[PDB]
Amino acid sequence: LSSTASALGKLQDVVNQNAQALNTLVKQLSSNFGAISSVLNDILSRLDP
Amino acid sequence: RFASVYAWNRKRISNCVADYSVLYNSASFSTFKCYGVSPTKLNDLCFTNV
Repeated sequence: LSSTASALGKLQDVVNQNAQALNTLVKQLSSNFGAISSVLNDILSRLDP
Repeated sequence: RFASVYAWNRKRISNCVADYSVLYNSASFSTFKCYGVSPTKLNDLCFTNV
């Protein structure tokens, strides 16, 4: 166990998959999705409601 | 007196406070066109480049 973290690697991989899903949501907020600006506030400040 | 449409003149304005509320209130212009930004918004909004 001390020499290799591979045995606990599968448990770490499950934690990494959960972290990756949260990271993907953060990346999505950056994506414009066809909007002029990705940030909702930037669109609200420059445009009428 | 101003330059032609082909020779359009662009002037940079910086280091000044800009308010569009007075221009909108007068409404001297027959038509107002706003696309990327809008008039009511210009008053509250702060613009780095004019």
